[PDB]
Amino acid sequence: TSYIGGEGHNLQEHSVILIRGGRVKDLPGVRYHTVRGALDCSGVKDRKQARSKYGVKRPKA
Amino acid sequence: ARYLGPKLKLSRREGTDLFLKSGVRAIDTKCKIEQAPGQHGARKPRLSDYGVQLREKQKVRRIYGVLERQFRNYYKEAARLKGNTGENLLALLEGRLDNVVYRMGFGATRAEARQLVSHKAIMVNGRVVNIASYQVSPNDVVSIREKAKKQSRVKAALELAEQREKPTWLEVDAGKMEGTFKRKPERSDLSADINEHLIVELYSK
Amino acid sequence: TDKIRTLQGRVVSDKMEKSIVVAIERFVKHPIYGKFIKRTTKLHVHDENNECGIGDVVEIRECRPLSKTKSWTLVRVVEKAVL
Amino acid sequence: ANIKSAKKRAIQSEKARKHNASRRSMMRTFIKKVYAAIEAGDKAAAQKAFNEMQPIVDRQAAKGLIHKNKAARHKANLTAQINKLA
Amino acid sequence: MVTIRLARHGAKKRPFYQVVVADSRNARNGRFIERVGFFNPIASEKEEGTRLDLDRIAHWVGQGATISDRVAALIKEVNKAA
Amino acid sequence: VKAARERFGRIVQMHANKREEIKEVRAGDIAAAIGLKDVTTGDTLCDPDAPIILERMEFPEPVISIAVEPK
RNA sequence: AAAUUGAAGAGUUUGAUCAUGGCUCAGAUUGAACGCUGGCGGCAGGCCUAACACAUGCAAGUCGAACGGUAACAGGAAGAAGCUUGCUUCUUUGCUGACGAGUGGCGGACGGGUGAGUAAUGUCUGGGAAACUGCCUGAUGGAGGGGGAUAACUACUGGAAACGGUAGCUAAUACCGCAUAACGUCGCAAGACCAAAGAGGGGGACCUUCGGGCCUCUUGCCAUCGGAUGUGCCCAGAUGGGAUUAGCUAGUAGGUGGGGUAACGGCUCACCUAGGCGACGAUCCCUAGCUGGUCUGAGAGGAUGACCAGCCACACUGGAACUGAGACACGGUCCAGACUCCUACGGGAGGCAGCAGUGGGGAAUAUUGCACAAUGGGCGCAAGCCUGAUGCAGCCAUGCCGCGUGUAUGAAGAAGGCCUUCGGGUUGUAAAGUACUUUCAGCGGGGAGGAAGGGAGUAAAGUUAAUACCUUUGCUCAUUGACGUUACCCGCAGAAGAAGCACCGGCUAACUCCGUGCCAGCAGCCGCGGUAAUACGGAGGGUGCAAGCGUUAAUCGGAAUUACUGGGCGUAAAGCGCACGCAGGCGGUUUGUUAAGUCAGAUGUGAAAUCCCCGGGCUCAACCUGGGAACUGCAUCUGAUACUGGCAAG
Repeated sequence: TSYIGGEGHNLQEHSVILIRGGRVKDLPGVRYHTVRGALDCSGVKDRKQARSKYGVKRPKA
Repeated sequence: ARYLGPKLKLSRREGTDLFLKSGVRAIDTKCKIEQAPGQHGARKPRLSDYGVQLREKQKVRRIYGVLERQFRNYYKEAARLKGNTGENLLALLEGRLDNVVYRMGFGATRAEARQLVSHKAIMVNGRVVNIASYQVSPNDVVSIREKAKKQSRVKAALELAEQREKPTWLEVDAGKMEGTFKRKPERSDLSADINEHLIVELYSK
Repeated sequence: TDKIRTLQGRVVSDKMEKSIVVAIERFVKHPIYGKFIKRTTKLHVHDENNECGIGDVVEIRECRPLSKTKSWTLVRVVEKAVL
Repeated sequence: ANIKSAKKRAIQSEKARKHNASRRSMMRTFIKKVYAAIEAGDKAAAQKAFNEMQPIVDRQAAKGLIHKNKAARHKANLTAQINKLA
Repeated sequence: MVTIRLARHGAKKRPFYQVVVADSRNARNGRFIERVGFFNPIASEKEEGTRLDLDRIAHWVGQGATISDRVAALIKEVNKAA
Repeated sequence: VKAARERFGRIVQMHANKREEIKEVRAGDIAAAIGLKDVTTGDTLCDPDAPIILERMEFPEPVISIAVEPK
């Protein structure tokens, strides 16, 4: 079971993600997170300082 | 790297003095030097004991301007070598040529020095040197590239060095653009308001 | 003398001849803890004649393989279990 | 993809096998004649067999077909045995 | 059986050669029997780019060793018999 | 067209759908490169100060759709 | 001459406390992956997963100074033809360079890769005797003379092929017999016994079909016997986990004699005979290449074992042997096996756990590169050829380090941003303006080291059959770069061509406004969010670190929380329910003695480098490197006899 960080919804009712270890303890069973900026399940839309975790490319200029 | 963008500002966090931006009008004048920086500089500090230490390892890191990956190494050296660590570390740090040309007064701020070493205007033992950090051995010739005996950065810093500088452990000559680096520090030969025993305390666990 | 394999040992069995069974008690300190402690190394030695019995003390020396495990030959009996 | 250049080595070694095998046999039928000559029990016919063996083995030794200390072992063990069955 | 031949050590176009009595049928910085000298083909603005033990060489040759094509040329380089 | 640094790993010419060997490709030839896995049809590959994109781009769109699921 | 001050703590249980105790945290490390970003150079590393199949090319040859020989090519060349007027062209000639194939010689058993097996029937450490060993090297001794075969070639004849086959011929340094036959070989000795080859370079005289005997040197070859180096073997000690694995073992344990290996050995065997192993953990099952060493740590300890280096096991999967000095063969054979390929449809082929690369696996890992030049391996008389070892370059911020990203001046404190008790602070000398300068990058010129060597030449130490040949000291002259237009150096523009990432409640350095109102959303822990949120989302400001930064994974520590160094047991987890007692642990007190532990000493050993230390060099450093010292151990001898153990008497 993986938790999915960030807002801008989950994606991928039936496709491929990369997962990573890690708890968020208040749920039951979570041992994993998905890396939103990796493979699919798109980097979390918007945001401007918390970017590296949950990928957001340098916001353009 | 080369750590730039807002230079007396970094010093005002360090929250006493520092040997920066020393050409002209800076030393409380057109810069505020005390208070503290930013929007929450008017009120007094929270601090922390981890703070006082880390901020003084930073201070001394900033008065010589090196990076942590170098400083981690100078700590390694002070431990690695047979002499007392905190004192020896100041020594080990000082033996760097880029501060030496500065100690010669061939610049009057280190960055002036560091540029003319790196942009290849200095020669040590008559041999072309641009390694800025370079180990100057105790008893070495310092000499400056012929072409460089004339930059506004050279001439002005020579008069800045004039009746300012001539220490115990180097001796210097202005017309000849020359210096004799005498030795490295023991305890006595270098300081400022700096903490040495607090950093060894910090680096040791 | 000067480099030969010659040892002393306790005899713990004689039951088939020409074999003989010699048990060696060795001290070593246990390598982490200290305590000099025992392990008993047990060795095949050529008998030739039933000169040895059980509880005896013998001397054994290297003499190159004669049968499997069995490369030592018997020298002298110090003490014979006084049977 | 093919065999590098092993071919000529490959063929020779069979010719050589057959060649060895023949003289190895030549001696073998003789080694067997010696023990069957030990069983026939006679010193005279069996030492005559040993005397027949002493030229036969040694050239096998020299030319590398039994070589080493191999000759020697065959030579000796059987030679004495004839004497233990005088 | 062995050789006296050079072994290579150090780095990309500043190699140091280190001079070695070694087994014939093993790597040129495989296994070895005695280390018998040092050679630097970088002599540049330095001395001590050749140091070698004559006594060992002589030991090795009277028992039976070939000295290599470059090692015979280190002999040519040591120049103490001219 | 991407603006990326390339190597043409080796080049092969096609006879049937079997592979004939040449070792370079000059003007007015057709061929295949071996590997070189990133590129998509309509990409232009050019000299070190490249013609950047050639005109080409234009082909038709897909008339009828079906949904797929694997078994 | 180097050991030498690496032996931090914090938050969490309660109203609050001291304790007890688990969890989490700040450190260092990586063969790493990923997100966000990203300038240069150096150096170093790059499939850990499927040892999973592999397309394509390449990773092992070489001697014509062995031999029969003469398709090839090439040259010289006899004669012709065309005639050009002596040149172009033909035929034929091994004449000569030269050599495809073949016979035959030596190297494919070395180099390289891989870690599946295997708990050492190989390994690590020392100690062993029963042993073999091509070159190489030391010494002696010999090499006399002859026979036949057979490749090729050449005819024939099969096969769409792969690969043949039927027939006849010819050599050797291939084969074979013969001579002779030890300091050898077997053995009481008597006695028996086996060997080899020339070939080449040259010739200063002779013989002579100057074919060639021969003369002269080089060199090759054979017997013995040591050398050296390698390899076979052995014994003891160390080595992962389980006893919710406790009885295993008869070729097993031992002997006797025959057999056999290069050698001792149930190694094998027939007789025997009755053992051997095991709680000091056999056996069984699980897991596992080892070791130097790496990491971590004060140390002790713990972790760890293609990064390099020794060792060892493996070779499509499985068996067996050949050949040879060497193997049971990494590009051999044979068979079986699973899988694949040609097709001819009859029958045959093949092994990327070599190098590069494909597909498949997976989070994840490279170039179908340059070159024999240097180094070193191979063959060679040597020139020479051969080298996906080996050097480099290619490709990845994967690590480690160096170095850059202008520098100084510069407000009376500018727009913009932000808060604002609206006073004003801040962002900030930051910015603009100013003066100076240009590493690297970009661009033009010059350019170290790696180059040592070999060839051919006179002479000459010198065999000296004179001044040949050979041979070598030097001397002689031309002459060796894969990288590569490399470092390095000079010059020319310009403030220009170039900085990110994360963090700011406490732990933990650093802080506020505004966006939401149990949500949206953060969490390594503690927790926060339910109307003014220092957590959440963004703006300002701030801190940390930087060509990176963060994060999740992984080891150790922190952890004294599996404690030997260094814990505990009334109640917190914790003493057997009680006792006897076997094995084992432990031993009052004395004399003597022995000399196992014990300790000192000496000598051999602990590969290289690594670690550590003192030097040195690449503009430093990363790095690379000379010697020191460590190399915490074993070995045997001598020694010290208090202590303990042995042993005899109290």
